[PDB]
Amino acid sequence: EPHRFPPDFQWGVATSSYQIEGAVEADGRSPSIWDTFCARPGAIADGSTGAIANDHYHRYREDIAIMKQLGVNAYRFSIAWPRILPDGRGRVNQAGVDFYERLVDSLLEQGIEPYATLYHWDMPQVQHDRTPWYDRGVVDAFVEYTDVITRRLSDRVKYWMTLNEPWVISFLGYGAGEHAPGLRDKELYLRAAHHVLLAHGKAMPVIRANGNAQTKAGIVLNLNWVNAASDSPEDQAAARRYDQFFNRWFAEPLYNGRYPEELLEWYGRDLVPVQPGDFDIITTPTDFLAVNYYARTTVKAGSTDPMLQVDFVRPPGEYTAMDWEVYPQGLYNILNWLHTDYAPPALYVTENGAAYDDQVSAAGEVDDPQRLAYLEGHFEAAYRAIQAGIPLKGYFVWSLMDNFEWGRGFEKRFGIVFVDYATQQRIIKRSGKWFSQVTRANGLP
Amino acid sequence: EPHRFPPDFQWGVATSSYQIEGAVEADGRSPSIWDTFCARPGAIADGSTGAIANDHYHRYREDIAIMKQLGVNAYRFSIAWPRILPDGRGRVNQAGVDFYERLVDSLLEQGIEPYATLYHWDMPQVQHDRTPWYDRGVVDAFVEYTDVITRRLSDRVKYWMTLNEPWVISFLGYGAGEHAPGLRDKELYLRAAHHVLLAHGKAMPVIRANGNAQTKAGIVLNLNWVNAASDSPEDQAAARRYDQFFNRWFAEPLYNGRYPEELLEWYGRDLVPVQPGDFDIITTPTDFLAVNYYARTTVKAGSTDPMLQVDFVRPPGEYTAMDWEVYPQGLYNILNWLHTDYAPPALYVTENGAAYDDQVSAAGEVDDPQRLAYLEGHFEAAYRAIQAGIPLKGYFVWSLMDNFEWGRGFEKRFGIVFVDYATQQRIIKRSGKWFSQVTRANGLP
Ligand code: NI
Ligand code: NI
Ligand code: NI
Ligand code: NI
Repeated sequence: EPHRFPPDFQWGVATSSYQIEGAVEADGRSPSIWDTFCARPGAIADGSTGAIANDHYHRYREDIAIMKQLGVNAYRFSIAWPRILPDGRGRVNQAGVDFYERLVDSLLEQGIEPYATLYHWDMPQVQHDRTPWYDRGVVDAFVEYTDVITRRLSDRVKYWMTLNEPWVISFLGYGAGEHAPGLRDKELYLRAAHHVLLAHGKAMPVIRANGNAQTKAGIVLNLNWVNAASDSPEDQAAARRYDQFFNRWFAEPLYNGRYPEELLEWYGRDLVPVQPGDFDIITTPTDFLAVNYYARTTVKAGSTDPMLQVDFVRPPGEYTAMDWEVYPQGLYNILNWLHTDYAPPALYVTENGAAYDDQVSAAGEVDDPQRLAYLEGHFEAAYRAIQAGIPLKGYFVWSLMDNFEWGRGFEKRFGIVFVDYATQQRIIKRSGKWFSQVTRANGLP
Repeated sequence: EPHRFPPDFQWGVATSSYQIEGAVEADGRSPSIWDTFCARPGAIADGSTGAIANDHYHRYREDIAIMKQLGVNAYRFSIAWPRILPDGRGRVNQAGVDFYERLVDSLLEQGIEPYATLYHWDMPQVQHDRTPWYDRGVVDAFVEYTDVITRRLSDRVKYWMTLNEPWVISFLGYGAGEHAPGLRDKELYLRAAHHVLLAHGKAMPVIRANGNAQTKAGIVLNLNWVNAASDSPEDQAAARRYDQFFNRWFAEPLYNGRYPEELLEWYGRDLVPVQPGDFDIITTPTDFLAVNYYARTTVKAGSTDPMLQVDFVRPPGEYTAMDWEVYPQGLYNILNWLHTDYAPPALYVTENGAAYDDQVSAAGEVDDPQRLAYLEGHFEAAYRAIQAGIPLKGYFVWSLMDNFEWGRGFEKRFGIVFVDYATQQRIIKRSGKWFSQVTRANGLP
């Protein structure tokens, strides 16, 4: 049954720098906000840090060989600002730039297209000391960083992502206190959210300028399918607020030059530090929109989250180890919504995947049928989306291998490749072996 | 009935620091004389250096796991003076000490006994600038280094070797110009030879004092079986001079407090800078004598080596890729000579092995029957020595894996484990798989 994807479809896997690289003091790297945050009691559920991680800084070539086994034609990673500009600004760290040159050279040598994320949450601590995301001066700082690295890599890297998951950077970082730098303030989150958008917009012309005609760039948004727990007006309203908060807070500014009004009013409109011309910057044209999709979230009115006055409900269904509902149809729905409402020239699924408890068998294999079924359903939903004329150009599985899952530490494994953290051994999981077939087939089954 | 070795016999593999570690600039390491010497045109046959080597500095855990596969109960390695005291003297480099602590801890955790060589040719360049081996001040410099590292590791390392192959350090380094520092002078070689012996003697009481009742220490001598090309007086005399030059120059001082007199006269006795009390120092009692044996060397009167007035002959037989004659009987003869003439309380074969051209087969294996046959014959010779009552306590194969073979570069492979230098992949060779059975059987199948 030829459920084949388009002939140039990009099949990849995704990682982020602090999640896999380790080697946190190597070669002039300065501490990121995450290096500092992991020190805080209760911040990381298993008490771990990203100090070693997958040790990908040293093991990249081996990982690239794994990718060859996987059959991917694309690889999404992030570049660590602390390696490039350890003082946050000013002097370029040659050694740091050199790592990414070696990585990109190795990828292209193996026929793997590099998709580079500029910012995936690891701002140098020294830069955050000067300009936290709630401080407008952060925009120029991120742009300087973008300029340095893009000038060095634009000859080899064609696809760039500006910032990964604005909602996470702003809300979790500054609103819920769950991610670095670990603050919890509604105003700080809204300021951070606005400045992330501004940084994305100011960065785009820089990327295009340091590139060539082939250069493509966009932002990466986390989106999930949102449902109301019931038909009650309070629940419909709760769902609508959460949807505006999670899914529309960035998309509407990016495409329509406005924040969702009802949520804006509810917050207090003056808390967003919009200045004249900001929306013109924010709406700067992009080549694509990248989407990170994981789950359906079902909402009712309540007090669990005091800021939005909502509670979360779990419909009967299948759940991952992250307590996230498995809802493959949600991916189709999100792609369709973006395509009908904003009409981006191209879409990419830059992240999709699942965490389940994995064990290594006596045979030395990792049998993960739940994760495989998860991936299968979502790939199917993406295939349906393409058949419906949605311009989905690629799909990147989160993640290549198990890694530091932020506040959950190393306890939640998202990889299609298992990592034994005692020895750094990599074992391709059953889902990974299956994926090796999908990529070569292009794709299902 | 099986040819079984004694129940506590130590089966091991051997390496040296510059040959395997790489990471030449890491963690405060300063350049050794070999880092400088590799820069010299014509010094290394394939134009290589030890800058990366086997990358064992990073890959030690993996290598140790290979050792477990091999079934060894002992591991001989060397410690890099440039890592421990990068300025040659004075400030201890704790990161350097730390690598060796982690290496030893990991070995003991796997039940592998560490046998540590203090000096295996890598003097820090900065120290050599102050005290080359021909300068008597080198003795106190080596003793300082010995003291620092033996204090840090004596609780875990019981077996220590002071200096590896005095003949090489002095003759190849200062007499033939073939090894670092690359000088070619008879006087400089003899001064160096004498100071190495003195460094060995001064070091012993330091190692004993920093240790406990279990501490065992000795020197490591290269010895080969020597034959005269014919019965002519000129050939006998040539063979005698070579024997005295290669085999007796160090052994006679160590055990009898004298240099071989005829060769001494031949050179000019004033060139050896012997001072009163030196022989009392050189003869300080040792726990064992370690032996590195490879070949039979056949000599005739000739002008090829002008210093000794000798030529070398190749008898009909089997030759390795180093152009060294395979003569397993020689190993027994050497051990028997040392046992009868000097009666050391214990003997170890700290090095024995062979270099043959290896290829990786399409099946991904390395089939090396010539290396296997070499090892078998020599192990048999060692078995015979033990049956004759020679107190051989252990046997270390040179080497665990292919490595930087000094002046021959990476082109000569001595390992029972193949290294693909493009990726650092280790493939246990056929000889290695065979050895995996010998260690477990504790004798020859
Ligand atoms: Ni169909
Ligand atoms: Ni027999
Ligand atoms: Ni390193
Ligand atoms: Ni003198």
